[PDB]
Amino acid sequence: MRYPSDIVDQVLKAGPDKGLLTWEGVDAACSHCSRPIQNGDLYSPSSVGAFFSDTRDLASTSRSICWRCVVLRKKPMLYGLSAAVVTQDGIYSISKDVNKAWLFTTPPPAPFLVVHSSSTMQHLSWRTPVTLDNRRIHVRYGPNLFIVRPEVVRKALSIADRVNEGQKKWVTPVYFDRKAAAMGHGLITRAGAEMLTQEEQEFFQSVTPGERWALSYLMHSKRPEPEVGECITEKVMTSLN
Amino acid sequence: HPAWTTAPVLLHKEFCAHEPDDSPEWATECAQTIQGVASTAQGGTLVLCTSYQNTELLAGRLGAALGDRLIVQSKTSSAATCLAQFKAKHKAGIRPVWLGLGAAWTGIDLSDHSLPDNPELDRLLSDLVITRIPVGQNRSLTHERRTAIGGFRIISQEAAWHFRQGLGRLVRRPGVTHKNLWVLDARIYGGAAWVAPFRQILDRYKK
Amino acid sequence: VNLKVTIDLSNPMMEPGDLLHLDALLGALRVSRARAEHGDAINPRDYHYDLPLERYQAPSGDWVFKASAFKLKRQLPNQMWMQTGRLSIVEAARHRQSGYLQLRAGKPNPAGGPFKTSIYHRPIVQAELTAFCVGDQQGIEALLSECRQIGGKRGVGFGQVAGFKVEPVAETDCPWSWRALPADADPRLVTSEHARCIAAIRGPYWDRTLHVEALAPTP
Amino acid sequence: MQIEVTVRNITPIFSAAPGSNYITIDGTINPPPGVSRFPLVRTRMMYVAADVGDGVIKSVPLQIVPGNTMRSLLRRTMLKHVIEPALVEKGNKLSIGAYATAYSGNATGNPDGVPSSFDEIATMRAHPFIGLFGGGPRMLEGRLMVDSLYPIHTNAERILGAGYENEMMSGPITQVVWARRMDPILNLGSSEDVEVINGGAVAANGWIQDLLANSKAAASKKKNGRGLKAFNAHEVVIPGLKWVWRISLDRPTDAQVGLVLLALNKMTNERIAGGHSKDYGRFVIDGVSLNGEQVWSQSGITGGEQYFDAVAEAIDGLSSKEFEQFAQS
Amino acid sequence: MQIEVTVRNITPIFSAAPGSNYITIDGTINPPPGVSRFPLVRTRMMYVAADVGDGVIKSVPLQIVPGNTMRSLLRRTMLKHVIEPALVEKGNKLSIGAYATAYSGNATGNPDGVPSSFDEIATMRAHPFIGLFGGGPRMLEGRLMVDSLYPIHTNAERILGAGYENEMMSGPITQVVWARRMDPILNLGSSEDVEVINGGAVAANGWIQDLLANSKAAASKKKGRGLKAFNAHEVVIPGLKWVWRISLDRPTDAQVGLVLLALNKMTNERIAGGHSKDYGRFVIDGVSLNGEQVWSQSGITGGEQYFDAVAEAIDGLSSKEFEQFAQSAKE
DNA sequence: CACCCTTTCATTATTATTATTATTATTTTTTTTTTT
Ligand SMILES: [Zn+2]
Repeated sequence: MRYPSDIVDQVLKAGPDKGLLTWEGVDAACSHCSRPIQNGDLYSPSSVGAFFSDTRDLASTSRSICWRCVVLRKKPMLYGLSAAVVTQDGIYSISKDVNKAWLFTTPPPAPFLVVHSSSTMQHLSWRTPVTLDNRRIHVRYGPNLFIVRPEVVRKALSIADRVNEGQKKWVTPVYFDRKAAAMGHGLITRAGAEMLTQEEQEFFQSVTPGERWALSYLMHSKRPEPEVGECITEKVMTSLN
Repeated sequence: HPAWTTAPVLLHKEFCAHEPDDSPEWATECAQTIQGVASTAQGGTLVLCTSYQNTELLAGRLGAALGDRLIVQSKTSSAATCLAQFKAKHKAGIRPVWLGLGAAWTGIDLSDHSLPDNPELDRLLSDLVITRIPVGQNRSLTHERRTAIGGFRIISQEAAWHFRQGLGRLVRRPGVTHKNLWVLDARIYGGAAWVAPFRQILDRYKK
Repeated sequence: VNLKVTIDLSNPMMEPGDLLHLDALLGALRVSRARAEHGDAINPRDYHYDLPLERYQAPSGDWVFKASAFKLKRQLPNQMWMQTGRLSIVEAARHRQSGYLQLRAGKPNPAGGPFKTSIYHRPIVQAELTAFCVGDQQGIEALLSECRQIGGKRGVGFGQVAGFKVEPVAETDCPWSWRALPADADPRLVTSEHARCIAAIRGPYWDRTLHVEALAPTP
Repeated sequence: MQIEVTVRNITPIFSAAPGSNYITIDGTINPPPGVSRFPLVRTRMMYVAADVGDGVIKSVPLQIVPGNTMRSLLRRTMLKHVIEPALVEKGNKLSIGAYATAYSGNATGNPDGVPSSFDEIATMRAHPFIGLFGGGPRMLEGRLMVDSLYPIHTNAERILGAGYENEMMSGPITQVVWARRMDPILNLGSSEDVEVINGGAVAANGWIQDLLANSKAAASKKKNGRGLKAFNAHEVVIPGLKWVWRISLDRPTDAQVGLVLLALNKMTNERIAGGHSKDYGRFVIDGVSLNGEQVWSQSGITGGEQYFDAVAEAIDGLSSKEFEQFAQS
Repeated sequence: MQIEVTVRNITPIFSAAPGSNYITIDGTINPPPGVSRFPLVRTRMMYVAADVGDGVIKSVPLQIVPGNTMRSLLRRTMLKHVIEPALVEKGNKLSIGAYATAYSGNATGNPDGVPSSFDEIATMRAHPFIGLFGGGPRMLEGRLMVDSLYPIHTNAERILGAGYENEMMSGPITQVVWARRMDPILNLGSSEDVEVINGGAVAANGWIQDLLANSKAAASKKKGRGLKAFNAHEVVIPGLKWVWRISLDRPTDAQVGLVLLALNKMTNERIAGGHSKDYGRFVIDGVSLNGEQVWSQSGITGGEQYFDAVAEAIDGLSSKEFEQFAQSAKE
C-alpha cells in the first residue's frame, strides 16, 4: 500500500517474468515504481521503446524497472487499469458516473489507487501516489496528477442541489469539462453567476483542479447517486493471464 | 544623443496657463511669466515666439516693463542684428531679453567665443523660453504638398523638428552649467493627445 | 521572527497540482544564488537546505522547514492552458533528404515517437499568494528579491512576480503548519485539512524516491 | 541578461485556441442554440488582471502568442539560420535523439531517465545551444527563458508597467476573418475545363450527383462523408500592433547571448503562430533592448560585438558530437 | 524570394464581407431600426493598427482582399495557365479527386490524420506546384505564403515600412454602389414585345396579377419572392495602388519561377468578385524580387534562372505526383 | 542485434459557452538664402 507497485503483489497476484536481472550494488529507486530496488530484488533494464512518452513522470534516472513495474507496463495492465478503482481487496471500475460518485462521495476505506485515462491508454499506473487517507486522494488523469477532497466534492454537490431545489430544469452552476481541456473548464455560468453567492463563487474557484474534473463527472443534469463498481480484478487477472 | 546635451539643462514647471491664440490676455500673462524669468535670470534670456503678431504683442507688453533690456526682432530688425545686439549687451554686463523668431529658432550660435577654453563660465544664454509649440512654421510649396499627402503627421513631425531645433539653442558644447529651460504653452500641461511628441523630448529632462 | 510572505505576480502562474512549500521556493533561490557564486558545476543538495528558515523536528527524526504552502487568493477566474509538443515534420523531411538528419524510418507517428504531437492542459491561476513561516527576515528579503517568477514551467514565461512583501505577525496569527510534514508530527500542527498521503516533506518535492507517508494539506 | 524585443506584425496574428467556438453570420460569438451558428477557432486569449480605468484590477481579455510557440520559433530560427549552415559546412550529421533533442527537445533518443554527471551538466549548460534549450532525456535546465509576445495594450499595461504608455493600443484587438473552401467541380463549366479529368464529363457529373445525394441525405438528417464546401471563421489579432518579447538568460555564457542575437538578426524570414497559407505572423522588429539599452538596427544588431565574436568562435567550434552526447549516453 | 507586387485595380474591388449589413437610402451604413433599410454587402475589411494623429495608435478599417482569396487566385492562374496546359499537351490526366486536391487543397473533407512519408514530404515540397500549395488529405505545409492585398494607404503605414510614402492614398476609400433588379415584364409594352412569351398577353397579365397579389400579401405582412430587389453593395474605389507580398520559405527556383509565370498570367485575371460587373480587373505596375524591381510593361524581363527552372520543371511535370498527392491513406 | 512497423483496449454519455457588443471629423500664417 506504500507504493503504486504494491497493486502487483498485494492485489493481482503475479510473479516475476524471470527474464529479469537481480539487483547488485548500492540500492536505487525504480524509474517507474518510485520503489527502491534492493539487493536480491528482480529488475529489468529500461527497455522502453521510443513511443514511450512518460519519461517526464519517471521517478529516478536509474534506468532500472522493478518487476512490479514490468507487470504494470504490460498492455493488459495498461488498458485494463485505464478506468478502474484500486483497493486492498480488489479493483473496481470507475468508468460509470455512479462509480465516480461512489469514489468521490463515501469512498472505500482502504488505501486505494485511482487511475483514469484521458486517451485510449497511457502509462499512469506507476506514476500516481497511493492514497493512505480517504480525505486526500491522488487521481491520475492522462499525464496530469490530481487531488480530490471527497468532503469538498460532497459540499459542492449539496450546493448544486441547493440552488437547484424547486425548479423543473436542471441548470449547472459552473461548467466543468470532462476532458478538463476547455478554457472554460472552471468558469462559472451566467446562471450560476446569478444563483452563486460571493462566498460560494470563491469556494468554487478555491477547489483543486482534480475536484473540477471530478465534479464534471457528477455535475450533469441527471445527478448520479453513489453506486459501487462492478468487479474488474478478475477480468484484469484473466487478461493478464 | 549624449547625456551632456541634457544634463546642464534646468527644467521649470512654471508656465503660462493661457494658450497662445494671438490674444491680449495671453500676451499680458505670458509677459508676466517672461518678467519672472528675466528677474530670476543671472544672464541672457531668449524667449522664442512663433508669429510676428505674438512678438509684437509681447513687445508692447514688455518694452516699458523691461526698459533697455528688451530686444525685439521684427520686419526692420533681422536675426543677425539682434544677435550682435545680444552679444553687445552681454558684453556690457547687463542681462538682455530677446523676443526671437524665424532664424532665432534654428541656426544661431549662442555660445561665447570670448570663453573658448572654459565652458563652465559660459553665460551668453542662461534662460531659454518657448512661448508656443512651433506648429505651422514652414509653408514652402514642397512641404505644403507633403502635408497634403500625409496629413497632420507631417505637420506634427515638422513641429517636433522645429521644437527640437529651438531646444538645441541651450547646450552647444559640454561643460556648461545651470542652463534654464522653460516652456509656457498650455498644451504642454494639458491632456491633449496630439501634443504627445512634445512630451517625450520634454521627458528627457528632469526636475 | 514569525513572519508572513505575500507575493503579487504579473502574469498568471500555473495552478500548482500539489501544495508548494515556500521553503522549496527559497531552497531553489539559494541554489541559484550558489550557482551565481560557486559556478554551475555544484551539487544542489548541499545548498538547498542552507536556508534562513528555522527547523521543526518530528519526534522520530523527520525535520521539516518552518514554512507553509502558498495559499491562493484569486484575483482572476481559473483557466486552462493548452500547450503542444510537435516536432516539425516538414523540417525533418528536408533534413532527412539533405543527410543532416540520420533516421532510417520514413514515416512519422503523431501517436508516439519523435514526431508525437502531444497536447496537454494545465490549470492557470492569477492570484495573491500567502505563506506563513518562522524565520529571520533579511535573508528571505534578499532571496525573494532575487526571485523573478513563481509557478511551474517558467521557460514559457509564466507567473512573473510583480512584487513581494514580507512582514512579521503574531505567534498565533500564522499557522505555518499548512504544509506537508511527517505523520509522526505533533497533533497541534495537524488540522482537519491535513491528511495522510505519499507526500514529500522537504527539499525536492518532486523526488518520488524520497517520498514517504506524510500529513499534507490540499492546494 | 534581459532582452526586450518589440516587434510590429506586418500581417495578422492567429495563434489558434482550443475549443469548438461558435459564431453567427454577424459578429456574435458563441450564440445560444437554435440559431444558425458556424464553426470558429479564435486566437489564443487569456484573462489578465489589469488596473485599467480605476484602482481595482479586472479580468480582461488579452490575445497573444504563447511563450512555448515563441521559444520554439527562437529554437528553430537558431537551428535553420545558425546551426544548419555552420553544422552543414563541417559535414556533421545528427542521429534520432540528437535531432529530437535539438529540434523538439524530447526524450525519444532513449525514453528513460538519463543519469547525467555534473561535468556533463556544466559543459552542456556552458555549451550555447544546449544551454538555451536543455531537455530530452538528460532533462537539462534551459538557460534561456522566453516570455510570451504581449501586445502593447491596455489589457497588458501592468505587464508593461513602465515605459510603454506611449504607442499603446486600446479597444478591440481581434477580428473575425472568414474563409470558405468551395467545391471546384462546382467551378468548372467549359469543355476545355473538363478534358483534363480522368473520365472527363461523366466523372465530373458523377461527382455532381454524389454531391446532390449527400445534400439530400444531410437535409433529411437534419429533420458521414462530407463534400468540399466549407465556410468557417477564425479570429485573428489585427496587424500593425507592437508586441513585446522578454528573453531572460539565467547567468548565460557570452556565446549564448551571441546565439540569441544572431537568431534575432536572422528571425525576419520566419513567422509567428502559424497560419502559413494565409501568410499570418509576418512581422518586423522595431527594437531590441539588451538589459534596457537599445541595440537593434534596421540591418541587424549593431553593438554587442563581444557576443558576436563569442558566438562566432562557438559556431566555428560547433560539432554534432556534443549533440550526440547530450542525446544518447 | 519575398516577392512584393503592386497592382493597380482599374475597376472596383468587391470581396464581399459576410454578415447582415444594411444601409438607408441616404448612404448611412447600418442605420438604427425603424427607418427604411436596404441590404448592403460590404467589401472585405480588416481592422489595422495605424497612426492617426501622432501616437494615438488605433484600429481603423482598411479595405482589403483576403490572403486566402488572392492565394486561391494565385493557385488558379498558375493551374489555368501553366500547370493544366502543360498537363494536357502531353497525355497525362487527373482524377476528379486529384483535380479537387490540385484546386481546393483536398480531394474531400474528413482528412486522415495518418501522416505521410518523409521521402513523400520531401518530394512534394520539391514539386513546382505541390510544394507551393501543400494540401492533400495528409496535410502538407505548402511553402507558398500569400499576403492580403493592401491598398497603399495612410492606414497601412505600419504594414508597409518605407518606400511607399509617395503614391499613398488617405481618407475614405470606398463607394456604395446600388443595384435595382427591375422586373422584366413590367417593361413589356406592346404585342410585338410579347410574342416570344408562351400565350403572349395572357401569361404576362397572369404574372402581373401574381405580382399585385404578392404586393397585397406584403402590405398585409407589413400592416414567394418577386423579381424586384433594389439593394446596395460597397466596393473599394478603382485606380487604388495595392501591395501583395508572396513569401517562399527556401523555395526551389522552379517554384518561384512558377510564381513568376503565374504573375505573367496575372493580367486579364479578376481579383475579388462582382464578375457580372467586371469588378476586380487590375494592372500590375510593379514586381520586386528580394526588393529588386523586376517588372517592365512587356513582362518580367528578369528572374531568368527561376524561369528556366520552372520551364525544365514543367516539361518534367506529370500526373504521378498529383495522384500520389491526392491518394488518401484510409481510402 | 538494434531498429521499423501494424493492430488491441474503454464504453463515458451530455455538451455550459465571453452576452462581450461592433466602422470618425485636428494647425494654421514664416521671410530665408548667397545659385544661374
Ligand atoms: Zn520498478
